[PDB]
Amino acid sequence: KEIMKNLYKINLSKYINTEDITKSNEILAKDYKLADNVDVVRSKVDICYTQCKFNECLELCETVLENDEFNTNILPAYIGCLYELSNKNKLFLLSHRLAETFPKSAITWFSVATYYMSLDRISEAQKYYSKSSILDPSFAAAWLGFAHTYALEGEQDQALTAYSTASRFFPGMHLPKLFLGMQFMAMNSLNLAESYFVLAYDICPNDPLVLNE
Amino acid sequence: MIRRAPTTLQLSHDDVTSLIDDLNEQKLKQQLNIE
Repeated sequence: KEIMKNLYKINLSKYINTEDITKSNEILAKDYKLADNVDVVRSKVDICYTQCKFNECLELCETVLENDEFNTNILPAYIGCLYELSNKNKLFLLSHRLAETFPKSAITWFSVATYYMSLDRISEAQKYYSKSSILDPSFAAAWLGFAHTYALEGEQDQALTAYSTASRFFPGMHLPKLFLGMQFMAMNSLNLAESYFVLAYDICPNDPLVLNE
Repeated sequence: MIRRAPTTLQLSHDDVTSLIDDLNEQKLKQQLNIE
């Protein structure tokens, strides 16, 4: 139990009680030579992702991906960090390899849509996010990307229902509500945006997007 | 996850027209004073 408790404690959510997660990470690193473990790396990548440390995300995830390039737990954070750094060649290579590796997974089609978004081709991302969303109902990234494709396309009425639908399927995740509030900003409807921004900020006290909005 | 591109404020036409007008009366102020 001395090691099992820490291993279980690793996998909970990172937004709250973050410091204990780090302390447990170093606890695992000492006396158990489990620093090379993949799941410790996943925990650190998600930790860096929470504070938007995208460069540290890329370096560590490139170190872990060289050993294994198709760990579906690892990949979503890597795709997000690639899209944040806005580099298209690495995303293109990874997405095209994953497309020919796992054709029936939603992650690869989500990656193709992200590549098109890095290329600003909203029309193809529409279909290639719809496919990923259909393939996996529990893939919140697909709903947020889908509503983003509506928003960047030019029309927002359908994106409104898309962000609302994303919020309803996944209660307790602030980010779809935050994106929906930004769409309310885009439509100049601030009354609902006040409450929505407050609810999102209830669990995200320190992040650039919430404070900027 | 796909982070949204943050919204960016835009320099409207109305406020810049207001400022350019204010500058026109600003220069018009001392031209009669000089005379």
